[PDB]
Amino acid sequence: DPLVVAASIIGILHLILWILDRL
Amino acid sequence: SDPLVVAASIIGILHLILWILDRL
Amino acid sequence: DPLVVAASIIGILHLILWILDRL
Amino acid sequence: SDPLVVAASIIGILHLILWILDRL
Ligand SMILES: C[C@H](N)[C@]12C[C@H]3C[C@H](C[C@H](C3)C1)C2
Ligand SMILES: [Cl-]
Repeated sequence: DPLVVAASIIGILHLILWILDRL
Repeated sequence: SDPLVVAASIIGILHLILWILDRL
Repeated sequence: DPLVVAASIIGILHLILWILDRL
Repeated sequence: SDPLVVAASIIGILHLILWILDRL
């Protein structure tokens, strides 16, 4: 489903952004 | 087709939106 | 899949805890 | 069981672990 695929991409992006914000 | 996965998908998108706004 | 169920629950819990942290 | 969903599930669990630890 596009919703689950989009949320999966966004979840991976969120971790990337959060790690970068903390560092 | 799982309502929990659908709900958690919406919530995950909302979480990123809220977190970006909080940081900016 | 128990993994996707668990990540769904953890994702919901994560948003709740983070909102309460921000408040 | 899509590899993308499996990876994002693992990453979402890791994200909660890391975030709790950081806030502590
Ligand atoms: C990262 C999200 N908690 C989420 C949880 C579930 C696994 C994937 C896709 C969506 C459902 C959203 C990641
Ligand atoms: Cl934060």
